[PDB]
Amino acid sequence: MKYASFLNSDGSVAIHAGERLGRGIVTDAITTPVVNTSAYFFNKTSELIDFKEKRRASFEYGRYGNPTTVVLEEKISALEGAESTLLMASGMCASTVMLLALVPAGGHIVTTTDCYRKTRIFIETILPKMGITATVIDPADVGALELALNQKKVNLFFTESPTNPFLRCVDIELVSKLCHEKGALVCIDGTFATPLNQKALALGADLVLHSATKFLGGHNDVLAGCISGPLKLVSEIRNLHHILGGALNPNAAYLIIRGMKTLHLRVQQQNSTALRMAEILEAHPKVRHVYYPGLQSHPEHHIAKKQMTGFGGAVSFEVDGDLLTTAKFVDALKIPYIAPSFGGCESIVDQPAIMSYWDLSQSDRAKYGIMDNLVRFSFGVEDFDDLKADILQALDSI
Amino acid sequence: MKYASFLNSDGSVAIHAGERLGRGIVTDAITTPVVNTSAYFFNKTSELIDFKEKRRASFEYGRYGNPTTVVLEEKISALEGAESTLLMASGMCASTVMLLALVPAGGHIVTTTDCYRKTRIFIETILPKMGITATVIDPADVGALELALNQKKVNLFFTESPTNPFLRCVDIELVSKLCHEKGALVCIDGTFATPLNQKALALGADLVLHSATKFLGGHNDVLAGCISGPLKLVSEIRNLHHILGGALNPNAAYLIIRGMKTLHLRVQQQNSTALRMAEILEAHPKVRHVYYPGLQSHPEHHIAKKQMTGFGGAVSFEVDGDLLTTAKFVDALKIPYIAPSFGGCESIVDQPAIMSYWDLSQSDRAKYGIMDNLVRFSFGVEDFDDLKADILQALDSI
Amino acid sequence: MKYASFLNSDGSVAIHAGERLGRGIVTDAITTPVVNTSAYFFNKTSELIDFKEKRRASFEYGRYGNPTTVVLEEKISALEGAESTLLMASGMCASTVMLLALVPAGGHIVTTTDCYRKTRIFIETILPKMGITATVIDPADVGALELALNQKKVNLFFTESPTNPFLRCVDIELVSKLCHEKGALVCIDGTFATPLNQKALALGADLVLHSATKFLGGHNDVLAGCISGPLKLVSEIRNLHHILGGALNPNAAYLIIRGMKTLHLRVQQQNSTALRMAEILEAHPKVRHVYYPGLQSHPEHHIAKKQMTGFGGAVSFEVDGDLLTTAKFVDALKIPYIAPSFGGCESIVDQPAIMSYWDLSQSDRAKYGIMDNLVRFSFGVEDFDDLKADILQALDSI
Amino acid sequence: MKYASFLNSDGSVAIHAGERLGRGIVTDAITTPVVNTSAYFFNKTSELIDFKEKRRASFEYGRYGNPTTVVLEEKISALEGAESTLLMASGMCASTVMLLALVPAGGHIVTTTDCYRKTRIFIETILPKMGITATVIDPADVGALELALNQKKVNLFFTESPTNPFLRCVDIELVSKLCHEKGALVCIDGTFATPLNQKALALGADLVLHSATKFLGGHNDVLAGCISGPLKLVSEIRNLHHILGGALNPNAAYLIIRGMKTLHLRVQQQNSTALRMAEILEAHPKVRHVYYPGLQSHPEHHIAKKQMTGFGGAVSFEVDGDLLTTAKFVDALKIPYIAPSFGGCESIVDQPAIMSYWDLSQSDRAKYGIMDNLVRFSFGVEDFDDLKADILQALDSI
Ligand SMILES: *Cc1c(COP(=O)(O)O)cnc(C)c1O
Ligand SMILES: *Cc1c(COP(=O)(O)O)cnc(C)c1O
Ligand SMILES: *Cc1c(COP(=O)(O)O)cnc(C)c1O
Ligand SMILES: *Cc1c(COP(=O)(O)O)cnc(C)c1O
Repeated sequence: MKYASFLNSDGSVAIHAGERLGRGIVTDAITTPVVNTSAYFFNKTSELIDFKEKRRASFEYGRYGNPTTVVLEEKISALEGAESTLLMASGMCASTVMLLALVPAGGHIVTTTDCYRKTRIFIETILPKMGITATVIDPADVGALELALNQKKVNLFFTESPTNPFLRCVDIELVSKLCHEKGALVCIDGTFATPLNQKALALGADLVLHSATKFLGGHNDVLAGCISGPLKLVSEIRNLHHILGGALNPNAAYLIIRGMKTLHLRVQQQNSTALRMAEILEAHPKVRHVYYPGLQSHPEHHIAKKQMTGFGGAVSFEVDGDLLTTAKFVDALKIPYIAPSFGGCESIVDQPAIMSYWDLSQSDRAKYGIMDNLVRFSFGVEDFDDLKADILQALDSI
Repeated sequence: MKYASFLNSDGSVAIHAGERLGRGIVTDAITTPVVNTSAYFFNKTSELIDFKEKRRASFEYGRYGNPTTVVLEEKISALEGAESTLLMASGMCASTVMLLALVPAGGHIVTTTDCYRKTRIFIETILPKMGITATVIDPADVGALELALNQKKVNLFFTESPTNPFLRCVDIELVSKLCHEKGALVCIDGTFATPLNQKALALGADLVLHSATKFLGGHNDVLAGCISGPLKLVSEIRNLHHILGGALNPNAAYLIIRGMKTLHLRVQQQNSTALRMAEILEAHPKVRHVYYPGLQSHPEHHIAKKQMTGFGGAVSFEVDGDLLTTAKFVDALKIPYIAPSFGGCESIVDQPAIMSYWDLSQSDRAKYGIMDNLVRFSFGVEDFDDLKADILQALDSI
Repeated sequence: MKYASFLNSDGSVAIHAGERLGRGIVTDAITTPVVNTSAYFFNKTSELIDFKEKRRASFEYGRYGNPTTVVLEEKISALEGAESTLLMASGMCASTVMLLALVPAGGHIVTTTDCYRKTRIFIETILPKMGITATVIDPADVGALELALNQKKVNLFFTESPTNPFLRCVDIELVSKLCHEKGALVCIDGTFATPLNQKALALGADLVLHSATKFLGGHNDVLAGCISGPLKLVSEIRNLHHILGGALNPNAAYLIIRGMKTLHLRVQQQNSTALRMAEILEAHPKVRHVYYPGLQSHPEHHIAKKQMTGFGGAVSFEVDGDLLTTAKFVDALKIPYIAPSFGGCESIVDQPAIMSYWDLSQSDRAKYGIMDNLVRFSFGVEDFDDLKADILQALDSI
Repeated sequence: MKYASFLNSDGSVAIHAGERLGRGIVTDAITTPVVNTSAYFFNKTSELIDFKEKRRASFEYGRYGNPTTVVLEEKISALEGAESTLLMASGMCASTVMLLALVPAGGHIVTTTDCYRKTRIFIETILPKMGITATVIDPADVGALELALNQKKVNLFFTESPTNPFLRCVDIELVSKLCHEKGALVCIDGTFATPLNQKALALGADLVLHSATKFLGGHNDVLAGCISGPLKLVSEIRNLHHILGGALNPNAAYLIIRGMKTLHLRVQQQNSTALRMAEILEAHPKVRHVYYPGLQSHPEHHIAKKQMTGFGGAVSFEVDGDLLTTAKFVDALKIPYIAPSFGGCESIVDQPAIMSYWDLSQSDRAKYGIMDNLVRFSFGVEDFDDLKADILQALDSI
């Protein structure tokens, strides 16, 4: 292992990890300096060779590293207790480069039916070009996973947990055991969880990736990807990264480094407001169903308590109406923004049906759980009383 | 007033005030855009005249305003419930331009003996050049204040509350009543308080100013000044501001706007860690004395209790030793940085005697409460446990 | 197409294109605002649907667009006279996404032996998984391009011009004609040229791509990729871009927008110095050979003369000596930095043999023109004399 | 002394001064890092004392210095060949703090009738409060300067050169001689000149100040002040600066440092385009008069030519018409923005009468040379022919 022996809490680590004990870019400043350079120089050809023969250290070129960015790399690696972390231009950049680098051509992949749409698309339209075939199972169906592990020769099992938008959870520890038994790799996307509500690496997953665009940055003002794990693995991705070059700008790395100084304070507040609002809603006449790993209704709520310490700040529920009525509800809200993304100080609402499946036919949408009813609420950091009042006032107009 | 009728808590306000309902710089973005421009253009001379005849609105020149900065102006004005707010390059810039604009040549000023040093210096070396004579009383001595208000024709009473470094408090409501009776103006520097722990304006003060470099920004990465109050008054300062031009850079205004999205979460935490640690220290056999409005041993813990809701994140205490021993203690700490300033996520420690009065003789230092013993601790946002352990471990080396 | 009818010079265009006539993000500011947002909101579900049915415009999510970035997109599109431009995280990101989006699986690609190493690697190790196969010819050998354009069906001919590090040039017009005859696509990497020294699009190329990390940004403080061309084509890449998500940060987009305000002034000076010094060196005894399209000795000086108004700021030459001696020369220089990259105000020197092929055996290096002799000089914007003096003084130590 | 012995041109200096040989903030990066911190920490009380006893170096607090800012301080000091330079929040901030720090209470000041308005106001409404009396002479009237230098005791002679908006010049060398004879101090505002077109320090002036908001930054996206001169003098201002705290933000310091990498390339084009267009304008039947030091009709063209290598990028001329007609002209232009400020890549036009004296009566305006006729043109860096075409086309509508 860990950063500091005098830092035993994730909050204290999220703050000082990668900085308090030293930075690499020496300063007597309190904060990390933003280094805007596209290249690094050498004093003499002699030293350039040293570095080339691994006798000296240097990023050499901007596509291969940056001082103000490694800090953020070491900081996250600490939280996840990972051996090494790789930062990218975005979440989709992290998932994509990782799949291309770890799954061989032709090899098999296994994921749930709740896989992030964009990623599903990439897995079903691009990856096949290399013979890579897959198996889409149910988040819960471990039997399915078990079997696929035997007929086909699975290369990697990829899944998020919680899941979007129904927040389905996966038993990281159990799933990790099965896969490794048959040699498969396990990668968990803890975007909704956060490295504070769960330690996918600790539970057995080989790699844990995030979309820092959400909770990590937490201020809805920057995109970024995340992938932590063992050097041996993460460095294989880092290589293909140096070729595809989806590098992260130092200014972005800083906005995140800064945003993580209050990761704990933020996540804590979201967790409450979330849980608390869940119950209120689930017990509302105008709310048909409510999805939240905290509720007892949740199918894997037993897994949520056994592997998570918090249940997140995202809550999905179905209003008692139709596309139009549900819409009237979200239009009635006054604090959240009707927009995509989640995890930031500002609250956000959206109808997954209209916001991300409008391109499909009502039958094709429902073909995968998405209903005109479904509403996805990302609870901000505003006052619980202010929020709740707003949600209720809105449900009344329905 | 109130920004929004659906926003009743300071936390929700600190977040959406000046943005949620509209910005002036129209966007469909969630955040405020950083506008890096030194000048604003007009479409045709016709429109330039309109503006000149107050028929159109424009900042015209950068020294007179900026889109990404008014947001922060309107945001703070909301929290303080002020009619208008003016942002500057720094805290000292705010105090200084205000004194120069509101106190006439020859006029009289009244402040406590605990007045911020730099400001005391400005009041005792610069202001006299303009005939401005001053009276220095004790923060508590309300009698002296009442006499000055009677002998001389006081122009303005300026004081911070809490005070530095002993955190002395002033009865804003009482003091405000006396002054206004004799026509004096009252300006309170709520830097240590924060617009969350108290409402200087509500209690009667005419103007409340802050040093956003501390708690408002909260990330130890930007300097800024603050002055909120009624238009009639704050606009008089704004004018002199356009001539002295200590403008605030848009990039600074944004780093603060961002920093204020978690003001409540941060202050709240800082309020605990402080009060609690204040109690442990008070009961420690190695700590000679402890200053904190939250404690009962505080001279004005009774005034602080009635006019404030929280007690700040700063705690001053005297170790049981001398310059050298006290130093050994701070050198023993492992989490805080030995440095100036306070109010940010990172904890900071300093010995006011060495850090700000080393230029004076031991006799001149003690001539105003500063002892080689005194330690000033700005509690970060790290875990209370990690913090408590560190402070104790250090006190043991003594 | 032309941006403005009142702007007839590339210099005036590089400056006002995408801004002077309007921005989309309305302001009375002179410059483009940096919009730091990860998502864009909608006023009511109604408007969200409009947008979804192409009745309204919005970027929706940050991975799909940004106000402060389109400006830079429209600005470059103007310079190249392109129908549309796409900006990415880096040069390698631009090349890579384009290849993956335009060349089908099993398809065929054709490029020169002077192809950018990293890109060659991607073409020889990654692309093959998709069944894609390539044909590597000589920059000059047009007969080969002709044969290859026949024996096997070519999907796209990709080449840079000038080339690195020998600056070989390709007859864009001729080459474009042959390919299109056999239905192949033509993509030219004008990195070294700049949209000012040549118009690959005008000469017939379908797509022209750049690495804005070099000349476009011109200050060695930001990475970025570029791809301009017809909507029909560039939009196909833009799509795969929204999945692979190697988005460009708004802060980067601005640093480049800003850097292009002096693109013309910079390229001009770099152009003169390059040429003149090119000449001086060629006559210098200690200098063996000199590569520069400007010189009369350049194999394709006629094509350079024919399709370029400028010859760039990069000059490659071989010192009279060996790895060690050549090194002693570059170590003797005092103004340039020994480092990778080029195109910025600061001059830079490097020995391609040590800096990018050290991983290969002397025999494998020479196996492709790279010699321990070869030096690559990127002329800055410093004064011509200061530079000449320095280069001569250094050549004397040899 | 000078910066580097291998850098003999102002262009090479503007680029590498304060960086090429070292920065203080150690890096292997090519550019200067932006250090966003409000405080600097110490390793142990021991070292804090060292620093306090001038045995160690540190900025201590942000109001007292910053790493990314000193670079810009050392860079400008090099250009002006000054002993030390102080950077502020704006030009007005630099002028103001300097006057308050150098002119004693009751002291006497001497300046021209063409003094920057804002500054004149400060000198005529604030300074008198401390009894600082002033003498306003004609830029040319040296006899008056000799008399005032002999009647009342002059403390400092302050003037800009060229002047605004008529660009009047002052013989720095002669004026410097007279003042120093009578002990007066000489401060020259070279804003319009630039440290490239003249060396006020070399000509004898004690202090030379600039408004980096104009030419130095050159991109119309940042405000900043400047004051260079001998340590003994500049440090006296730096002190009062630490109290009034109108500090410069590191992000601003960087935008300027970056903007100065092409100071020479930009000033060159502005120098030409200006001069040339001045002639063409004076030869036009619709232009009543033209002010430019480079013209032969300029009252001090003989002094300009003698102490200047360029004449600036600003040109003021009077159209043959009235407020309304002149307006119709500027409204007809298509490239420049109708706005305040000057010195940047984008061209700007304005009518000093409407833009800065509209508050006065026609009689009061004319009371000081400002006519409804007067137009002030700040030539950008756009192409000369695009600029000339536009100006002519507009003059035709008149
Ligand atoms: C948002 C999200 C992503 C995409 O991350 P970007 O930063 O937008 O690329 C991937 N996975 C999950 C589960 C997400 O919620
Ligand atoms: C820090 C502080 C100031 C000074 O503010 P700056 O931002 O440093 O100028 C003024 N008053 C108090 C009470 C402070 O704590
Ligand atoms: C530098 C360069 C690239 C790579 O661009 P990045 O911005 O480093 O990814 C590609 N092609 C050429 C010809 C280059 O010179
Ligand atoms: C613009 C200008 C100033 C004012 O500088 P700011 O940066 O606007 O405060 C002072 N003097 C002259 C001569 C100017 O041209």
